[PDB]
Amino acid sequence: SANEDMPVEKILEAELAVEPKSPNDPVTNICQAADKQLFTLVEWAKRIPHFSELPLDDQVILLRAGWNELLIASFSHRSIAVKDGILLATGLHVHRNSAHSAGVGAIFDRVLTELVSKMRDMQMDKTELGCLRAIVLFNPDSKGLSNPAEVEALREKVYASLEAYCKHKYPEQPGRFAKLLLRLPALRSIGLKCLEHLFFFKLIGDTPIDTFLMEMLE
Amino acid sequence: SYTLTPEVGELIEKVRKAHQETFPALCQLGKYTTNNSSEQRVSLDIDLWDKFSELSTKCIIKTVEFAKQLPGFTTLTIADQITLLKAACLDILILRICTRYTPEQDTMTFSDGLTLNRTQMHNAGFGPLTDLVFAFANQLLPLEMDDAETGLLSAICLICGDRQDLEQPDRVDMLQEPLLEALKVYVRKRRPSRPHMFPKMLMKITDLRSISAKGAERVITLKMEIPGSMPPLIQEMLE
Amino acid sequence: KHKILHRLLQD
Ligand SMILES: CCCOc1cc2c(cc1\C(C)=C/C=C/C(C)=C/C(=O)O)C(C)(C)CCC2(C)C
Ligand SMILES: CC1=C(/C=C/C(C)=C/C=C/C(C)=C/C(=O)O)C(C)(C)CCC1
Repeated sequence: SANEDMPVEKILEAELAVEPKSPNDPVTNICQAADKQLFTLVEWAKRIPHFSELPLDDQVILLRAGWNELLIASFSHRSIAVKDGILLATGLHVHRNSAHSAGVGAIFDRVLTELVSKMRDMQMDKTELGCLRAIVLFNPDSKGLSNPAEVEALREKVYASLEAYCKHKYPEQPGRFAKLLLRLPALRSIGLKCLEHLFFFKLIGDTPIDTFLMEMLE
Repeated sequence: SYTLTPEVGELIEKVRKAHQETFPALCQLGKYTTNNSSEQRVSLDIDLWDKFSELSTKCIIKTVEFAKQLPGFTTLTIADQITLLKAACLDILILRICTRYTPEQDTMTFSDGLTLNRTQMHNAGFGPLTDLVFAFANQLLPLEMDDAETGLLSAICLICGDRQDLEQPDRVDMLQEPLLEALKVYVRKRRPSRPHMFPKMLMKITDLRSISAKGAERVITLKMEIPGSMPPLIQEMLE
Repeated sequence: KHKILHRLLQD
């Protein structure tokens, strides 16, 4: 069947298997929590049906392409019951006014209003979140993919399972499947801006921490 | 099965009528091109920018005409109607122009029939976005979208409760629901063997938004490059 | 502002 091709039960296990259990500035805390969840992200991808069956090079590419949106989606949903803030995988909180002081209030507000709040106001469950992250994972448009065709197929499998799950658990809401998919735009947009911030972090090849000059004299 | 409810069917027809009447199809159009600046890429060609800025102003006027015919839109507050149009303007213009793409000659055709190649498109004002827009237009063809689907998709982008500075977002959400439903059943009533066309078609909005976001920035760089100012309507819309 | 826009919307 549709669910027997990409079971929402399996995906839920992947989501739960990666769920974890304030001195420095907000940004450094976010980076601290980000690094932690990067260690686990691979183990999550493997727990996603049919992911390990892909070429190792395509797995790398997919993870390289969506690691940011994947993580943002997680802590966003994790921060449902929190008011004007987010809960980090480290257990630490980052409140709205804190983010602003660190100079990232604009994008942090987008996350609160466009991700966290929307997730809360529709009562998105872990399973639906797992499917959305799985959809983001199987991104056929990724540059360098050897076989974009199989990836498109995996995503479309997740489409069917999710839609089937919604009809199954929310019969009174015919357009829940679409209401969920319409969260991806914001996630994609927020993800990009997020990367714009850490542009200098990505492209690095000089000498950080000013160790250049320290040696230039001795 | 995919039976078409009269209530849905009527909605679908309103939207198609709205799109057709405010945006002629590529085929039902006599075409014409020019000679100037079709050779090499350039920062900006004034003659072309002028012609292109005029057509843009007119298509924005048409875009509003398209919006006003949509169920419930007129019954929104003026502030909300204006907030929606300004937010979705580029989304709709890009989606529209991308349905005027002829692969063989690698050209885009405007509403006056003017047909420009990729290079002229770049010199007209698109510039850095030229390759993104043409790529997107190429990603659309496999969808074999008709006037109704192109219309619904446009209305869905327009009627978005997820816009900042709205005063009645929930009411905008309710307005979008039927549009999303009508699209789902219509897309599949035409391609019963492939149900995945609905989500795939819907997900093209994600990509559209990103190209549109780049568009807002291009308006800023153009405002710097161009001699005069932006046409008043463009300015009211994207600034 | 939106002078023109208001005109188009008031029709
Ligand atoms: C990686 C180095 C920059 O990573 C980020 C930086 C930022 C953000 C996200 C990330 C990412 C990509 C992931 C965060 C993951 C977390 C925090 C997971 C968790 O705790 O479970 C948001 C919060 C969107 C805005 C503020 C800044 C710009 C600081
Ligand atoms: C508005 C505008 C831009 C986008 C142009 C588009 C996408 C409009 C499409 C026109 C049509 C489709 C007219 C017609 O049908 O005749 C760019 C980004 C260059 C910045 C300058 C002003």
